[PDB]
Amino acid sequence: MGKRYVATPQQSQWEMVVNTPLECQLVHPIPSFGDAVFSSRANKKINLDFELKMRRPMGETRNVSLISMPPPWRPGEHADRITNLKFFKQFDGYVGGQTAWGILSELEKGRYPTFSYQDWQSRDQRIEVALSSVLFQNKYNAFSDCISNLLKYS
Amino acid sequence: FSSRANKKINLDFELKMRRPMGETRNVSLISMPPPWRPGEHADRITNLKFFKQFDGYVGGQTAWGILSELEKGRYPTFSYQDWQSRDQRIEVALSSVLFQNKYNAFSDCISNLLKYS
Amino acid sequence: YEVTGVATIVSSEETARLHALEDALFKAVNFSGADIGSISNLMPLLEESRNEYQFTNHEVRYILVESERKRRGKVEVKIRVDIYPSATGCHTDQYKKTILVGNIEVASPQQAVMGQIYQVGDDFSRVVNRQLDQTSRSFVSVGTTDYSISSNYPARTQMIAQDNGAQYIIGGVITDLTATVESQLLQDDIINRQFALEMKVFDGKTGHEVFNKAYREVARWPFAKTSQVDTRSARFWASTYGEMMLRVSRNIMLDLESELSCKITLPEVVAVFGNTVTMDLGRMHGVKEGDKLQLWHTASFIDQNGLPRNKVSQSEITLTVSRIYEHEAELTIDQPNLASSVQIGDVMNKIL
Amino acid sequence: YEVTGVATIVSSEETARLHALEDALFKAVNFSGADIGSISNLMPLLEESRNEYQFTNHEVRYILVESERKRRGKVEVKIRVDIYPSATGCHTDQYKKTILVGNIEVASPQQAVMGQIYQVGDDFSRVVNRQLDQTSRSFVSVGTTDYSISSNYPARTQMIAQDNGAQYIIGGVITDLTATVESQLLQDDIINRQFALEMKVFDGKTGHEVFNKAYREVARWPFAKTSQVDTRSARFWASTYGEMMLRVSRNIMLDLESELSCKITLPEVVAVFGNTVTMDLGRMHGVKEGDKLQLWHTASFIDQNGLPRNKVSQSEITLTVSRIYEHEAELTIDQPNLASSVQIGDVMNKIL
Amino acid sequence: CAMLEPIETDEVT
Amino acid sequence: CAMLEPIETDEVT
Amino acid sequence: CAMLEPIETDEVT
Amino acid sequence: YITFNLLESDFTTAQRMADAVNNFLGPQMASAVDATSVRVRAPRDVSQRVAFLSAIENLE
Amino acid sequence: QVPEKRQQTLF
Amino acid sequence: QVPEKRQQTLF
Amino acid sequence: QVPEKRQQTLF
Repeated sequence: MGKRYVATPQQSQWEMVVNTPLECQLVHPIPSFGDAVFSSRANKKINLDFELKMRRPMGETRNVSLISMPPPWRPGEHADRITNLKFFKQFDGYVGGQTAWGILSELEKGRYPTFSYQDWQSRDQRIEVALSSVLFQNKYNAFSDCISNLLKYS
Repeated sequence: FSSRANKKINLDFELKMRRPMGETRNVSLISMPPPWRPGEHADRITNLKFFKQFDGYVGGQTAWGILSELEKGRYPTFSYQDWQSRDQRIEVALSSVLFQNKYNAFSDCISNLLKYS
Repeated sequence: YEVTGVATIVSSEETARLHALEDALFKAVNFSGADIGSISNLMPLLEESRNEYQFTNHEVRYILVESERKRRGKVEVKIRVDIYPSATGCHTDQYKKTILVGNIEVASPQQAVMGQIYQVGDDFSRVVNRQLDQTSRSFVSVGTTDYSISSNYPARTQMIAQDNGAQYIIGGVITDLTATVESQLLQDDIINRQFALEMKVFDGKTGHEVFNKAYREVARWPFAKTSQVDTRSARFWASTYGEMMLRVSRNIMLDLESELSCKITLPEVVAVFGNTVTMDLGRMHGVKEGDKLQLWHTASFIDQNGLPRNKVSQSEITLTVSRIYEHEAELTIDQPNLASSVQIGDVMNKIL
Repeated sequence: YEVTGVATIVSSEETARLHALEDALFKAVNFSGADIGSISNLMPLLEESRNEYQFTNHEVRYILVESERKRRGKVEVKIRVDIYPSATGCHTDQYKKTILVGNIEVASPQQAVMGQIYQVGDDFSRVVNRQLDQTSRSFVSVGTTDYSISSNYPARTQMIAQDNGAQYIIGGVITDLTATVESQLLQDDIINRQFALEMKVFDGKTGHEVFNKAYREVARWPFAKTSQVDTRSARFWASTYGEMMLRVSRNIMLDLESELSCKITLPEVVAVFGNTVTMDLGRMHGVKEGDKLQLWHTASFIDQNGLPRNKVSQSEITLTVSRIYEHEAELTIDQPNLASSVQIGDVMNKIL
Repeated sequence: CAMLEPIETDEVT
Repeated sequence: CAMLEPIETDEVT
Repeated sequence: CAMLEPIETDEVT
Repeated sequence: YITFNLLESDFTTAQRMADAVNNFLGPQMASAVDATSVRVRAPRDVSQRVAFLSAIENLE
Repeated sequence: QVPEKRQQTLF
Repeated sequence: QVPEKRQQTLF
Repeated sequence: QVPEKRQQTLF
């Protein structure tokens, strides 16, 4: 039995941290691990950053697997592999472009975006970090409302 | 366990003893399961050296590994032959009881560390 | 081969000779190592009493009967046959199927009055259980149950199969135990008693009915009209009626081999401990170490009208056997990142 | 070798001759020191009454019967056989297995009315206990118990095995004690009584059913119809029925040898005193000083459906025997730093 | 060849 | 040709 | 060779 | 799945309870099958189902 | 020509 | 050819 | 060849 960092349904919460016409920010605290931050900014072009911020910084650069795992309360559903990222040493994990929008989409479908990788602080053992889709839809609506109200120039 | 503001990831584990280390001894670090976990085996973590008149020191990835083995609910056990005990083998274990909340507080403080020394 | 077939004449010499030939063929196939599933399709082409039989696309090519004798009132047939045991087939690479023998009932207790054979259903389900356990090739018997299995309640069938750990549940109804009297002035009366039976096999994974067949045979009732016969005793099962019922049980086993043997066996996930899962099948079912298995996500729903339905989601997860116990096995997931999607109740199939 | 086989004719000369041949072969194998586990697989190939027998891959190669006599109404067979006692095998390097004889019951008390043999189950379990104790090669009997062992309650089986210190528990049901009457005008009536039995062996470590077999034999009932027979007396066990039941017990022992003997014996940890642990097996079970043993961490769980399961975690701990008592032994852990992970209930296996 | 005729365990009798 | 005459399962008897 | 025929302890009688 | 039986049967109460579960967890999670019963998909593990039902039974 | 037993089937 | 008794098995 | 009586044993 390995390490799996996910917020239980009673622990999951999503918050709109920054709601201004220059930036929108949506934060999901992963208990005992850190935060997952979606940041969009005023620009001429579509942009979204996903940053997995860790309490204990990344020990080594590792290949990370991003999968759309079904939650436990969804039997009979298979997991969709999304992509492979690279998390860098002492830097917050970064996903950008269409993959961050894909993470938001997989959360909108009641699924868990799961990052799996080998943790340096954990004797190089495989660990999972999942984002919970509980209480997500209302904050996703607020985040999209904020995105619609962003200045269209930088 | 001590972490300090620095540009690099650093953690020091010091086994501080009331009666100082009598002689330099090879020490074995194991991840022993607690009694209330039948059917689980012990994992050999590593081999250290505890030096004379110095506190035991573990650093690098092994200190983080000790914290990880405590997070899984296990007991990090240092086994060595004690000079004060007629050169007989003794064990020193770190309990995982009441560790989770303080590990969360420790991780939060490590998060709020200055990135320069 | 050199085989003997023994069968008692009831009303026709042809039927007794055919039964003896079937017995000899069954013994020859069992000794030869050939599959017993294919025998049940050979019998229809054996209705004719020809001295020579020609067959194509079978493990037996030509049948030649050399000796036919009616010693001690029962036909003895000696034949020589050529059996080709195929090393391949859809039945040799599959794990054994666990089967639970359900309740077999007498529909009309009125028919069981003669001899007071009221527990004939239970003592016959015991025989079917032992026949499936110690005579079949692709079946393991997990015992008998006292509950009745019906097609109207797939949920109950699934629950009972889960409780007993059975992939299939087999139950029947005995529909005819009546007898007629044949009278001759020279000799005493002859009582020929009937034994009709309708067997039904249900799939424990989804509650569906996968097998349905009817059997009817007749045999002499050697006992007195007013005599009470115990169905657990050797007096009942060594009589002509007992031999007929044993032959009926053998035919049940051969039909189960003919129908269910080449269905792909689907062991179930019993427990998941991180990256290692447990399988309900073990060493006694044919599991060997190093086997590669493919996981299927199971989702079987009762539709809007209350009828059972099946739906499996294909998975990218492959497992290999790490440790083997007599009744269970441990599997390691080859894709650790997908290990979180494995739940209890998912099925697996061996990769060929 | 020079052996004699004695067996009484019941209904067929072939059966009596076969039983006498089995007795002679058993005595020859016991004297030769060969394993008695392999005998139980030789009998099926002895159905034929050939004067010469040829076998391959066995400790006996050719069997030649030289004398057959029917003195005093029972067949006496004298044979010469060549037995090759193999020094190797999967059964010679294992410690003895402690077995508890469970409750054997009569399913139908109605069948035991003739002779009032109602305690036949208990007095037969006593015979099975003594047969396993003083005739087997790889078994030690820890006594009998009055509790009934079932497959529905693995926890009770584990608790009873722990209480009695038994690795396996053996219990059965006597299913047929009925008799028939054969009448001749020249002589008196002949009463042939049945003895059917279903034996079941459960593993005390996990509650699983590891063995299941059925026995049925027939023998003459020499006593009067209205006479009461005591099942503890020599009048019962010296009669033809008693000889048949003794032969059935011997067949039970030989089947247990055939099935369970080459299972790896797993002594359990009784107590841990720092770096020294205690083993439930001792000098009387074959433990010798200097033996090296490998520790396994035991974790057997009842799954979500109530069915027993097994799971052992492999360990890096090796133990050597330091002091040996008649019934226990002391082991020293070769890895002192890992000694803290040894708990009571962990099993060990001898390193070969 | 020549198939054997050894009997087996009775199913009920 | 020559049709066979093998019997089948009885419908009720 | 020549196997002996010495009897042993009775199991029940 | 697990099923909730309303103490006071009503079509609107059944549908509102279905929406409450779907908003909390996600789409296509709960469905009202009549005026009394609401079916919620649940984990197969008994321990996870108790943990799952603990979060669901406290919904407002 | 004998009928052939059922072939391999999944579910 | 006689069937061979069960071979060595663990658990 | 006669079997030999039990040898010396401690405990």
